[PDB]
Amino acid sequence: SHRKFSCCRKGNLGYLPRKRCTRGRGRCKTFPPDVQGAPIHLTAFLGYKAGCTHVMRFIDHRGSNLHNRQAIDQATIIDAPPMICTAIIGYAKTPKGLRAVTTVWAAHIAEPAMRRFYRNYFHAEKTAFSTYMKKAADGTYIKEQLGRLKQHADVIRIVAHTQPALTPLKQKKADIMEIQVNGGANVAEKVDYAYALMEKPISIKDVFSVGAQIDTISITRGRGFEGVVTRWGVTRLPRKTRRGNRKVACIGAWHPANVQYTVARAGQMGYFHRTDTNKQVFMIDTAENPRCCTTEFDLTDKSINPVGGFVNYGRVQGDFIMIKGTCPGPKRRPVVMRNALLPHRNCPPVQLQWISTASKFGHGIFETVEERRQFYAK
Amino acid sequence: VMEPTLINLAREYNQNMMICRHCYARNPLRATNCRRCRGTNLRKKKLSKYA
Amino acid sequence: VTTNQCSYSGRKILPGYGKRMSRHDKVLLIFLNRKASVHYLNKWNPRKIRWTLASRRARGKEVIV
Amino acid sequence: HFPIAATVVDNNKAIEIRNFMHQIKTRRIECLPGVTIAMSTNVKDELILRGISIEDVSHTAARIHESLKVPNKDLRKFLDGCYVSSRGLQEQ
Amino acid sequence: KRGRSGGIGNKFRISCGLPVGAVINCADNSGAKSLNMIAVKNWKGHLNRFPKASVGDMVLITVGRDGKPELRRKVTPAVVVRQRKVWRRKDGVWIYFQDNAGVIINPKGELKGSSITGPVAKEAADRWPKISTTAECVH
RNA sequence: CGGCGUCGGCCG
RNA sequence: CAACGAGGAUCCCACUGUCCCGAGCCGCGCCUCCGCGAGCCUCCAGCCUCGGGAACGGGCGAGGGCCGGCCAGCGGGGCAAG
RNA sequence: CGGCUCUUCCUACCGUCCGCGCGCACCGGCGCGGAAGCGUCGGAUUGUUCACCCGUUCAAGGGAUCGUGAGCUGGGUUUAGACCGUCGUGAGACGGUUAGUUUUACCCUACUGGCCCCGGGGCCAGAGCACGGCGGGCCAGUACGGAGGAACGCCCGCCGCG
RNA sequence: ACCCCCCCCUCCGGCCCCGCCGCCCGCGCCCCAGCCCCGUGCCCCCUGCCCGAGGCGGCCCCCGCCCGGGAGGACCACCC
Ligand SMILES: [K+]
Ligand SMILES: [K+]
Ligand SMILES: [K+]
Ligand SMILES: [K+]
Ligand SMILES: [K+]
Ligand SMILES: [K+]
Ligand SMILES: [K+]
Ligand SMILES: [K+]
Ligand SMILES: [K+]
Ligand SMILES: [K+]
Ligand SMILES: [K+]
Ligand SMILES: [K+]
Ligand SMILES: [K+]
Ligand SMILES: [K+]
Ligand SMILES: [K+]
Ligand SMILES: [K+]
Ligand SMILES: [K+]
Ligand SMILES: [K+]
Ligand SMILES: [K+]
Ligand SMILES: [K+]
Ligand SMILES: [K+]
Ligand SMILES: [K+]
Ligand SMILES: [K+]
Ligand SMILES: [K+]
Ligand SMILES: [K+]
Ligand SMILES: [K+]
Ligand SMILES: [Mg+2]
Ligand SMILES: [Mg+2]
Ligand SMILES: [Mg+2]
Ligand SMILES: [Mg+2]
Ligand SMILES: [Mg+2]
Ligand SMILES: [Mg+2]
Ligand SMILES: [Mg+2]
Ligand SMILES: [Mg+2]
Ligand SMILES: [Mg+2]
Ligand SMILES: [Mg+2]
Ligand SMILES: [Mg+2]
Ligand SMILES: [Mg+2]
Ligand SMILES: [Mg+2]
Repeated sequence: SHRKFSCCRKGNLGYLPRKRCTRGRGRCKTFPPDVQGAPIHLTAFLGYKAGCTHVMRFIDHRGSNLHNRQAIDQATIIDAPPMICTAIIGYAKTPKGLRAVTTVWAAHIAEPAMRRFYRNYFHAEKTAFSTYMKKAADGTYIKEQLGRLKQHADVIRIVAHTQPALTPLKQKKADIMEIQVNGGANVAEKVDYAYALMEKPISIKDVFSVGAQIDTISITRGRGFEGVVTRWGVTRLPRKTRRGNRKVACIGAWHPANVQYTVARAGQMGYFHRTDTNKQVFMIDTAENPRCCTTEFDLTDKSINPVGGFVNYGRVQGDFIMIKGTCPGPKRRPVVMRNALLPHRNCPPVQLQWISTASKFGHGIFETVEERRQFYAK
Repeated sequence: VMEPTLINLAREYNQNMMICRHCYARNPLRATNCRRCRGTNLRKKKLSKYA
Repeated sequence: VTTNQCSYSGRKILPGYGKRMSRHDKVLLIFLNRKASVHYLNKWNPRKIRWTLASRRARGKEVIV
Repeated sequence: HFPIAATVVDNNKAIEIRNFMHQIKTRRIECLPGVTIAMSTNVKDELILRGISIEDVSHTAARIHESLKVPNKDLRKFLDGCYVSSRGLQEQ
Repeated sequence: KRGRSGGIGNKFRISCGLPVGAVINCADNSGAKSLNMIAVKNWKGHLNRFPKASVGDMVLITVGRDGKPELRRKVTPAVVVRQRKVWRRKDGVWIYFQDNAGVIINPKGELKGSSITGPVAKEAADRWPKISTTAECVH
């Protein structure tokens, strides 16, 4: 018989299977589309999730009920030390998709990159790029090998790695990622730009800008094995059910005589690969600047690290970026950031009047250590 | 106000045609069968109260 | 920045913290945290709670202008 | 009661239409290549399409007629639009 | 002409503290003592979900046995002006009241009383101009 | 029960 | 018909996780390991769709899938067992 | 038996989408073709399916062993106690009424996750799939026609879902 | 055209490029029209039956754990 009252299904079938992610980190699967003629620019960066705070900003909208008023917004903080570009890869568009031409590495490779090639570093015998460094010593080989990417490739990407000795993390090996070069006048102009970045650092202020939108890619918090009420959000059965009320009662009709893939079942919850889109950039600064988080509205000097320190992260030493809202993962997961594929259209500008630097360990009420000391001055 | 000659010009697009009693398809004047269903049962389009 | 003073204790409240309560004699009260709000609702006397502004004023430890 | 406005653009390769029945949407119709469109310089409220290809000239005039549609009304009473009046050759 | 529905402008979403079955206090001087809330306007529901309202919403009520005899046995429109469930505004302020209250007011926006006792919220004063003019306090 | 789909007939 | 009832009913006050709509926590089982160590049941086997057929097939005709070996769970089917 | 829970399917389409017709001025109704994506709800009395009223964003009809009890519940019906009315010489019979134990998975398949050690970065065959609906401002008390009373477009919110 | 298909998005056998560093196998390229069909209505027809370079296309092979922490977790696995 027909189900008597109308009600939708529970949960989204386009995020199946609910298995643990097997990719290692967030992997950028698409890049923004290249526009022939546009100025050259980079499209991606890799950071680590540091914390959350909230800000006061002056809203300049039109037709909105907050048109000339003040709003308090939640912002997330991402730690972004400079990345080092170590290799150039090219690909060709073929009747079988993207196929690569060759990958040209740099002459000299750093310790953080070399450690990613080994399981244990102290014990291993070190024979990565042993022949390559000898041949590539004279720079002529690179020029010849770049003489192919200019002649056969349609898409150019750079290989770049992070420097984990400038963070509070525990790992010592880098995270390696391809970054696509968009824009330019022809292919041959994008290889002169990639060569001029070889073995050099890249700052996040030279990819993203303030007020633009980005996409954040990461792996979500894990909860392990979990039943249907929490994993899927189905209704809890009444109190006098004999064997427990945290279940789906009927898991299929008699025919077909199988269990369907559309029925809610228990299993792994969390630790999934996800993409949250259209995040607006609030501020790009550095933690060495002691005036990075000071508006006029306060007169003291305030910087990014809070009183007490970033709970469960550590101390931020260099560059960071600030996005509105929230992003997947716990503190310290690596987050990939790209330009927005289909950005939201009617977003107002960014005009910050105040940022919270009070302690997040507990309920802190002092912006700075100096004025807590003045408060308890004996 | 629309001058009478523009009315006649517009009336050969909004009026002056045949409807098919079975499927309500527009058909040309002096047409025997319906263009869509192929039946022979066709009336005129009714006149407006200002026509 | 613009700030408020807790009505139960004397502390300052920063933008985006605590909660307000509208009493029925048309008087507003601004609370720093939930602890301060529970003390007020139970009718615990501010002068007997030793960390408040009111207590330290009554104990000579706080200078009254 | 609502005068239609019409500006030839793109050096007679497109036309814009404004203010059809007092509406905010504007209309842009490009000519199929080889066709030119001029405002009448003789008798007011009248457009002129010219070209060598008869399919191309008629396909452009029909694409203009199809761009000015009155929605959800008795069309026997609301009769605004752009209508083909003369289908002939040129006269030099 | 003369249409003029009820509720001036747009409203942001806030926490709804009162579901169907709640009994709230009467804040004007019509004669009613308590109002029993039986429905919410503009409510599209979902299976098993109770309808619910916040301050500023128009609700349907019945006047209870402690109220005046003439007002009883009828489905009357009203507006909630105070609630106990705490809610967050856009500027980051969290605020709540001591009790739950409403006034009797028709969808054209004209009140059935001459006064309102105690403070009212800004949510109800912005949507309903008549409430903003006879209120003695707005928080 | 309808068919200016196509090919073939009969009666004027 | 006063009094009385682990008797059958309707309503109100008070009370509440019965419910809107669920969330967090404690102990013990489960789970992994050392020692010990059974019952029930079993034509043969164990992936589907249609047809025909003792008129609802795992096997028969035709099509679509599929290394092999295991665990924690689960109740659609085995017209499951008793 | 129903209900609760949960999933999938049909179109003989009720609202929303696109076209035509009217005894279509506007508004609002009505008739037809294509269309199964989303929506079709909260309560009072009844075991009820059904029905009947109140309310709301105003509320189509069906299938899957009359889908679904080793998923539940056990109100109904449906053993053994007991009462009433009619019937029977009688033991007893039949319209109402009250009290009445809901057993077992560790096997096989299906399904949900997990495993059988093998560098770094990528590409893509196959399979999965997700943005609908309701308002407000301007247009405008304007087109239309006295009373009344629209629309394309842009912008701002809400509800349901994720 | 709320429909249908693709993108975005989730999984992903296999494969490719790059690091450390050998084997084998095959021998054959005009294009475009059919109511111009441009002079056609053929060739091949011996993969051993006596065939066995270079270039041009293929094929194979090539990479540890235990141990302890964790943002991960039934056991395993995963990230360090
Ligand atoms: K059913
Ligand atoms: K059902
Ligand atoms: K359930
Ligand atoms: K089933
Ligand atoms: K399933
Ligand atoms: K389910
Ligand atoms: K389950
Ligand atoms: K995603
Ligand atoms: K409340
Ligand atoms: K025939
Ligand atoms: K007595
Ligand atoms: K008794
Ligand atoms: K007794
Ligand atoms: K008794
Ligand atoms: K729980
Ligand atoms: K049969
Ligand atoms: K059969
Ligand atoms: K059988
Ligand atoms: K069966
Ligand atoms: K429909
Ligand atoms: K009993
Ligand atoms: K929403
Ligand atoms: K919702
Ligand atoms: K939601
Ligand atoms: K589909
Ligand atoms: K999409
Ligand atoms: Mg039980
Ligand atoms: Mg039991
Ligand atoms: Mg904290
Ligand atoms: Mg229900
Ligand atoms: Mg809750
Ligand atoms: Mg069998
Ligand atoms: Mg067979
Ligand atoms: Mg079973
Ligand atoms: Mg049944
Ligand atoms: Mg069963
Ligand atoms: Mg049972
Ligand atoms: Mg009995
Ligand atoms: Mg696909």
